[PDB]
Amino acid sequence: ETLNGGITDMLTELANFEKNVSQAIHKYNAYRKAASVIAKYPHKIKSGAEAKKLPGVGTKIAEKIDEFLATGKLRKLEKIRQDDTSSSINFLTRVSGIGPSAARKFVDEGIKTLEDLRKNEDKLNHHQRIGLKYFGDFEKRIPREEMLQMQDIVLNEVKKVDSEYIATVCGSFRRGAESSGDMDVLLTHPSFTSESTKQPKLLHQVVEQLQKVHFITDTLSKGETKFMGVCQLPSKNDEKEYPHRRIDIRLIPKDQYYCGVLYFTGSDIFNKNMRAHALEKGFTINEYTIRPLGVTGVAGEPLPVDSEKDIFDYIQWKYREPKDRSE
DNA sequence: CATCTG
DNA sequence: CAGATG
Ligand code: NA
Ligand code: NA
Repeated sequence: ETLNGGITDMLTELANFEKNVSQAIHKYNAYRKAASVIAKYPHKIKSGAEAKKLPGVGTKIAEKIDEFLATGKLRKLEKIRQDDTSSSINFLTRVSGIGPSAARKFVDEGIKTLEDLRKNEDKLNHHQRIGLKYFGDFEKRIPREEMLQMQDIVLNEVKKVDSEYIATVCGSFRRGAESSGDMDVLLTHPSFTSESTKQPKLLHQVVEQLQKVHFITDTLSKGETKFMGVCQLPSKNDEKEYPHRRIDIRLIPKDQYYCGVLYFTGSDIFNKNMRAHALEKGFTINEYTIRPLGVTGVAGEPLPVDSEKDIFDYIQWKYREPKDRSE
């Protein structure tokens, strides 16, 4: 956690690069189990050889570890942090809509900057465009004080469209968090479930209302169950307009809301322990359901859940306020 | 995993 | 349809 930190960090720089710049998914994955294990390792790694002793740790990595321990640096790491091509890819990738793949294409075409991008707006797709247009707003965190106003609007409009909708704002926002990166709404309706064959309108109507009143400004991607967009809190009395914020809305069959809701609220850590505990308690849990574990190895059958309560209950646990869902 | 692009 | 992005 701090004993093999530099090592784990270097390995991470390395892994990322294989994957983003080179195409090296193997190598890339290589660096990763490595950091994973050295990370778990209980002592202070004093040499390559020592590491090498670990699984995932081979000779090449061992080698690297040596030089890093030998000197506060690594040449290769040093070489890469300079390299403009590598840098460009890390940068372009920052735009919503640009993954490594595209980052490579553009670079090879000479687009390496924001400006490059603007000049070449023709080569970018809709998502990518939006991403470019709101590069700044997109990188800005979302303070809870805004978050509450957003939630305030969303929930109100949903209610108006149908009294039966149930919306929830998951994420860190839900666990306390002073700021967040984006708005995540989980949505369901009684008239939508596991069996029930579809109901796209269910999601389209809300999206539409949100646009009606102007809260939603652009569409990144709109499916029949998942909407990805951009929204904005109406600028008050002109002098201070708000940043453009990322937002997602997803329809869920009512028969698996809370597991979803549970799940999305996190944290990853909370999940895990919760998950692991479930298991002890003779249970299974994933994003959509909780199932009674048979003994034959495994088994299933969705347990019936009416709230996040039913869940804990199941695994016989202490109902946790979202704030304390931390770890 | 769901959506988009080409 | 494969392949990309989130
Ligand atoms: Na990106
Ligand atoms: Na292939």
